[PDB]
Amino acid sequence: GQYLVYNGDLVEYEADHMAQLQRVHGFLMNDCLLVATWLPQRRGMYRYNALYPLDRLAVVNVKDNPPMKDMFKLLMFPESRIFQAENAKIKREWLEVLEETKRALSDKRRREQ
Amino acid sequence: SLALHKVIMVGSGGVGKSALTLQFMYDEFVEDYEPTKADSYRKKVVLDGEEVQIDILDTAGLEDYAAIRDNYFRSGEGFLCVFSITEMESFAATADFREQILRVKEDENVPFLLVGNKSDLEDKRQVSVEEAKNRAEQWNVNYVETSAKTRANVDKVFFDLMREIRARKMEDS
Ligand SMILES: Nc1nc2c(ncn2[C@@H]2O[C@H](COP(=O)(O)OP(=O)(O)NP(=O)(O)O)[C@@H](O)[C@H]2O)c(=O)[nH]1
Ligand SMILES: [Mg+2]
Repeated sequence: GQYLVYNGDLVEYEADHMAQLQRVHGFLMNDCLLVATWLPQRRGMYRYNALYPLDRLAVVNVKDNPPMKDMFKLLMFPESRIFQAENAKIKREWLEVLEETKRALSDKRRREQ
Repeated sequence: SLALHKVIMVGSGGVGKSALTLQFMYDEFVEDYEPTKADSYRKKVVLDGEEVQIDILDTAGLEDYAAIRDNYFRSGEGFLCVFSITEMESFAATADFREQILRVKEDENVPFLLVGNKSDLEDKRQVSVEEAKNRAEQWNVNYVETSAKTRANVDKVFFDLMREIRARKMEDS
């Protein structure tokens, strides 16, 4: 059944101009990805929480290129978001689990139907 | 700031979407097949005097979920509809891709270029220049044969796609 597959910290960046945004925490479950963002404001630390169904989520491997390193991108209308992993190992792990639990999600539905 | 032209590689499996991309990005080409999930490349280039950045999204020609495919498409501004001249089925496959692109982008004049790759394998051709040229004319887009192996027209397709994207931006703003 349902369970926490993987989770960790990441740094978000704006995709078009690659500007650094803020820290976020990602929680991968068997059929969706939860991204928790904590945006500090004058008098009201605002928080942004998004859930991304894996059967709708486009995961892209962003190839390294100076102003960019160890990053991957998430695509889901109307958003495009880029996240940087602490190192190459972490990035590799995220891509592997995102790919594997998506695969598992698909064949799980094939047997069902 | 530098303009950013988002290009999306579209086409059946094996037509050479990656080869074209890598040839353009790093002047390299390997003969061995390597299935693609989804890769994003960016490069600083000079387009008619101006320094700009081109962003290419290279994905699998085979994607399970239509919702995921649409998220790939919706993020682009121009498309390279690639098919291999040595495989007619991949040529037929172009009509659907175009329909999906139009639906998703909701625009008949979306920057789009029809590309017949693997021109260096003339001997194995299966799609005739005329067949392709005709389809392009009826879609009101240009057609161009390339070879990611010998680089024939590799720069041309990306730069011309950039010019159409730059045009739509010129008017739609
Ligand atoms: N002779 C020749 N071979 C090519 C050319 N372009 C690609 N190939 C070869 O055709 C095969 C498929 O190329 P590839 O770039 O992986 O195709 P793709 O469209 O990205 N496939 P996928 O969608 O599965 O990722 C590779 O073995 C590659 O070397 C070309 O112009 N000429
Ligand atoms: Mg590929």
